[PDB]
Amino acid sequence: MIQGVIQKIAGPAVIAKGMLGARMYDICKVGEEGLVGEIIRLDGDTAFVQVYEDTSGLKVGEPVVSTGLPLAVELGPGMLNGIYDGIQRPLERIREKTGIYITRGVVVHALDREKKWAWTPMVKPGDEVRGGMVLGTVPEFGFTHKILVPPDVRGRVKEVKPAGEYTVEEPVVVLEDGTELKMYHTWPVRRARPVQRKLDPNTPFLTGMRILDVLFPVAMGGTAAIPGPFGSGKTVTQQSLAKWSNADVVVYVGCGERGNEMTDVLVEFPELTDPKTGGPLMHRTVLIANTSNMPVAAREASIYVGVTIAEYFRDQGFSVALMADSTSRWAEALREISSRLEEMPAEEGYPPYLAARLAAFYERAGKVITLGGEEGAVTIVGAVSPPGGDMSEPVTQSTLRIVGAFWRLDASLAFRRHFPAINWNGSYSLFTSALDPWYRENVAEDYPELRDAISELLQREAGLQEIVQLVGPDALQDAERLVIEVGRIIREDFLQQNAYHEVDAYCSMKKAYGIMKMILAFYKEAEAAIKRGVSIDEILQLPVLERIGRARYVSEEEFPAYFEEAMKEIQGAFKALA
Amino acid sequence: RRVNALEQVVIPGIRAQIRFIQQVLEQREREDTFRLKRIKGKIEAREAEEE
Amino acid sequence: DLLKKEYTGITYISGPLLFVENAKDLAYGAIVDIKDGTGRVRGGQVIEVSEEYAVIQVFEETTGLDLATTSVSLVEDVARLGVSKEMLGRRFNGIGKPIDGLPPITPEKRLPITGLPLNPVARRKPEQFIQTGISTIDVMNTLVRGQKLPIFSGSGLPANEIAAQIARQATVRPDLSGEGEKEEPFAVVFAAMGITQRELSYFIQEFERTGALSRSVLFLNKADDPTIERILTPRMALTVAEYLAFEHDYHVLVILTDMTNYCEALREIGAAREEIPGRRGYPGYMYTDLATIYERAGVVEGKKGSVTQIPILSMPDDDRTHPIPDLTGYITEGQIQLSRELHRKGIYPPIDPLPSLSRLMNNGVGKGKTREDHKQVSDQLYSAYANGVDIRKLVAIIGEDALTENDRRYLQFADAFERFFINQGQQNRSIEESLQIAWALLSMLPQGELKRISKDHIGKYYGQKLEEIWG
Amino acid sequence: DDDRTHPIPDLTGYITEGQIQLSRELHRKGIYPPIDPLPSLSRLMNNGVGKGKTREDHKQVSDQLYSAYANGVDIRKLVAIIGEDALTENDRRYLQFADAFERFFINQGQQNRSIEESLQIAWALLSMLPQGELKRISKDHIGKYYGQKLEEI
Ligand SMILES: Nc1ncnc2c1ncn2[C@@H]1O[C@H](COP(=O)(O)OP(=O)(O)OP(=O)(O)O)[C@@H](O)[C@H]1O
Ligand SMILES: [Mg+2]
Repeated sequence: MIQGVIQKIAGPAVIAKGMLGARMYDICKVGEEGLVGEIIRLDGDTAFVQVYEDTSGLKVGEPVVSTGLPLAVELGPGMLNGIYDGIQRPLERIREKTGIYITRGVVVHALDREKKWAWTPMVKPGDEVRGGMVLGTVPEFGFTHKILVPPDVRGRVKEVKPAGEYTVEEPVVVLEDGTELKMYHTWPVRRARPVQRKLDPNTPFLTGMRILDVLFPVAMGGTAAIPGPFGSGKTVTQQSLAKWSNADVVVYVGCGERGNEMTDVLVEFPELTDPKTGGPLMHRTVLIANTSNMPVAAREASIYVGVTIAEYFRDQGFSVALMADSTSRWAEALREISSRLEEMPAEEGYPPYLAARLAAFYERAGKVITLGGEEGAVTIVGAVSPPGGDMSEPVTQSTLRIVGAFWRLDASLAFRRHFPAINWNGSYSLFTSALDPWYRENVAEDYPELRDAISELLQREAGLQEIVQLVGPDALQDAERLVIEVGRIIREDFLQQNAYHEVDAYCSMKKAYGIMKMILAFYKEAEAAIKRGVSIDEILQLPVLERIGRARYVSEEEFPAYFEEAMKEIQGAFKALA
Repeated sequence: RRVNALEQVVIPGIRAQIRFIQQVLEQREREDTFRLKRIKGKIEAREAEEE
Repeated sequence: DLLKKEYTGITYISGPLLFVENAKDLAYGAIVDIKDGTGRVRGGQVIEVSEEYAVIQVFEETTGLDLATTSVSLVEDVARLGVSKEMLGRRFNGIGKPIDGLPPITPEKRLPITGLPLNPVARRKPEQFIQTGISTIDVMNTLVRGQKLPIFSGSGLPANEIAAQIARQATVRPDLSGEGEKEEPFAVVFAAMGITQRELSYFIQEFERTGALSRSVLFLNKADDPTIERILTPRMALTVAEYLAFEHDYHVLVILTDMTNYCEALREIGAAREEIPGRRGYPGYMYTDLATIYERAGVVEGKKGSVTQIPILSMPDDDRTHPIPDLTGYITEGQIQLSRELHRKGIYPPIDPLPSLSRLMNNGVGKGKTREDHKQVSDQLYSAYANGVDIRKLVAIIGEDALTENDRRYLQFADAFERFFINQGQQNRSIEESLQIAWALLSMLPQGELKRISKDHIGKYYGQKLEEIWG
Repeated sequence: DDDRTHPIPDLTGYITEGQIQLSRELHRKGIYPPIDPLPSLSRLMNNGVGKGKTREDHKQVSDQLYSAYANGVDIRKLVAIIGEDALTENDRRYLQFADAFERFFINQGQQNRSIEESLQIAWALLSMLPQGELKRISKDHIGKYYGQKLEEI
């Protein structure tokens, strides 16, 4: 291999001379310790290497060895129920080897080479195999893991291992040209995995939140962005999505965030229940952790590793949801790397190619037809952290041009403890018109009409709030007072949701439909009562208002009995007066 | 009522916008000063140090 | 010649640039082949040549390149594209290669993609008015055949749907202009730069539903495609459009999906070459670069063909003073600006009439072309809408209960205008229907206040009721 | 300045787990310490309160105090532009609660109040409102802690 020596050290940047023949974006071993590095610039006899670990203590003259391969991850059984480093290293072995502190130079295999896996063959000798075909099955925590041909391999089957227990590195299928296929394969993280076709998303991604499932839906295979200042509620929303969504596999990427938030997932999740399989919740979740005090250059690799794992699980027919904690930290890492290269900066010091990377990252999502023939989808939700809440910053503006949903948070609502604090006036969703055929047969035929009525009521309340604060509430007529009060009722009882309450944390679609029906029925009855001369104070002091407010705390099993009685209660209460 | 509204609403709203615009212009001036430094460094190198 | 010399001796690879030392024989602007050690061939273009070394920009990514095995060979001195009449109905990528599985085009001619400036003596005035079926465009911002009319959009605004509706409903009116002869359908040239799958699927389905693929040529450059390839796509699209229009008398309509992506691609090369920046880091030659794209449309004296452009671009923070819309507005002949406030109220299409402008409106309207009362009605509508918008800001401060009757009339006229004229849905209104609605809305105002309209037209058209049109 | 968006407190906010903000308005009128409960936040509070540590009624009392103080601040700031002509009896009760709250609970001075006497003062302030207004508290904790008088007079 190509071997050289260090001739310049400056921060996370190492320049190695004598590296003629090295290729762009390859993986190198830097120094006598063996730090992992990547080549990003070639200049004559020297090469420019960025280092994914701490460079303190290195001396000029240490050897540099190039592996001749780009950055790749090991894809196979054993990735579920695991916590990984930014360059795909299991942290539970790092703790065993080094203790409570993370130290550089530790080399650990990504997949366990000692665990035995039950093997059930599917192919036979003499068969013809192509990329993405299934040649066997391996059991997992309720899932059936499929061993897939690598996408760039073609040939004919020569022999098949019989049924039994083997490790991941034992060959199971040998091709007629001499190629030996194991239970795992390696794939470069910077290359998108091939697919046959892409399909239009037409099924909803149920998040469990009322305001996101009703007002601003996101389809299976779409993309969404959630910006907001600190303390707005991005992490709580992402963790609630991880807990309560209907996706088969959830991949969580923590890029440059707190370590306590990652420890919370490691502690709480093994004791929870999977919404659809009935097992432990951690059995379907993969964690990639790179905290803020960890080396900066590993932030870029973690996003690619997570999206590559999500693409790999997509090819098996599963439905994968990918959550990124913050892309602003990735932008900061790119800015630091470009500053070490002394390149010309764009606005706010970011490199000019920042938008291309974000476009190439969000493009990997979508519902596809796999090479094997199954159907899978990947949905990406990425949180953005503008500095002062200024959403004119380049990262937010580059993100808004490719995403299909925009969940804008407000610092004004977060200070008054109104959650999830979604600014319903600035938010939008482009997937609403495509999910209406699904809603019309899976929930109710009149669901879009009720949603439009609720939106119109919110718009009218927002319009009247200017007159309310510029003339005073006393100058308003009773008809406008009714609209103001109904808007307040809607805001307090439907949009607001508690993520820590034992019942209110999850809400089905039919429960939200029933709440909307109750609110609209109350509004219609109160509107009818106004023409009959009933005072607005008599309407507001009715005890049926508390029944609507307490409706969101009712469990799913008891809710239909609550709704059936509450409708008659509303009708009788408005019948008994005047 | 009009005096109270003008005193407590409009004036801080204008003042914050003024401060924001001043900060943006200051940042732009610093960013162009950095580019001028870089191009002066480039000019000083190729005209004296090269053979 | 039939053979080419391979230039070994690459000494610098970083970003999109590549340096070669022994390349004094390469012409400026030539296209080269970059051969990887594994046999893969990538494209490139020379941007600076000297007796010491040459500078080459790379279209594809630089992954896998090394300084030992990579070699550079010349393709041609001038970048050329083979064009033919048989390429209608085909699909190509951003560099002119087929992606539909059909065999490549047999070229009738090869033309330089950089183009040549049109002689101002050889031009002629655009005269034929185009009925797009939208009242806010037909009446107030009239589009003529041969005009450049970009659409100013935002992040969530539906510019693509408006462009598709315009391309679906565009037709000229020979009966009004007295020509008589039935027009041929427009030939559509579609160029996409950094488009996503969500918009591309919508465009493909809309074109397949209307059967326009038999008359369309598509150049597609997706978001996952290399960024540097976006430089050549508009030039190839415009070369094909100009060839079809001025060699075979076609009427060509050209749609560009996002010029913001083209500017972002240009900024990378500008920053890599250490050029003097503009106001927000964009290169100082961006005005000249954009001018070579827009100015290729128009009409030619003594020829039947025409080129019409409808570019689409997104203002980042809904900002009209951003460098890209600012430089676009100085080159084109108008703009159509969408409004987010109208979009939030359910109005479709959300075209804002006041920021919109059509510079070539006066050529295609008047007696003998559409009607004698077009321009005066348009001006009166503009003035009345401006008065209503100004009165809204007054009632936002003093309250609506202190208004006079005239201010209340203007305030009601503004709401009626927004609810009836702008908001039309998917229907295809003719010019006569739009003028009827415009005269119905003007009837709400007192007759004496119509200062900009002559009394001869007032005595003929005033007095229409709106309830006879909408119930 | 009042600039919450200055880079230093902004970058401090993205790393830490909450903040305690001092108010200049409370400092001007003599309240010590001038801690403003509305922009303050503690993200890890939910793990450290409950049964077995402190007292089992900590979270309910905290939520009720926050709700009542927020209502009192809303009532107080409604008057400052339009006038005091729209107050009802309940609004005056919440205004009196806010006044006594800023007088006693926040304005503790250089004392060394324990958690037990702090909860005692909090319950003494909660006794100024009717039991029907205390929506956030379960009625079990009301039955065994309601009825305290103002101890700091
Ligand atoms: N849906 C919710 N229900 C209840 N409380 C919530 C909700 N969302 C946020 N909170 C509260 O607000 C706090 C916000 O913390 P969170 O980690 O969600 O913020 P963030 O937007 O990720 O900020 P940061 O940028 O500082 O990481 C939570 O710790 C919790 O106390
Ligand atoms: Mg967070």
